[PDB]
Amino acid sequence: GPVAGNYVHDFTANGTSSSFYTIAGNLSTSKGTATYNGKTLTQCLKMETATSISFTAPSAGKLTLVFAEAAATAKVDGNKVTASNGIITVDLAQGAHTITKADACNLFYMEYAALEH
Repeated sequence: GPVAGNYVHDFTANGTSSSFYTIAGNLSTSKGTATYNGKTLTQCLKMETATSISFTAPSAGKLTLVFAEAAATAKVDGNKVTASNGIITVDLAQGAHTITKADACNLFYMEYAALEH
């Protein structure tokens, strides 16, 4: 399709390490699992008061966030968004973005799908 780049972060495989995402927070394996595209994920980023994930979208596109909790929440650029079946999707413009805590929940996977300009 017209997606140019998919920037992915798997918290089980890679913890808090990323060149694209700047992740400030704490990992856990005590918060259950998330099942996503046939993968069972076990290590999450806890969504805590001081937690933040920053990135610069190189073009407009779609952010996907996968949690353990069916009705998980987060703030994206200070706006609360709620999951459907454990998945938050948010459409974003080019530029700097930040994910922070809304209510308690636990983040296992994220992807940013950037459109081809």
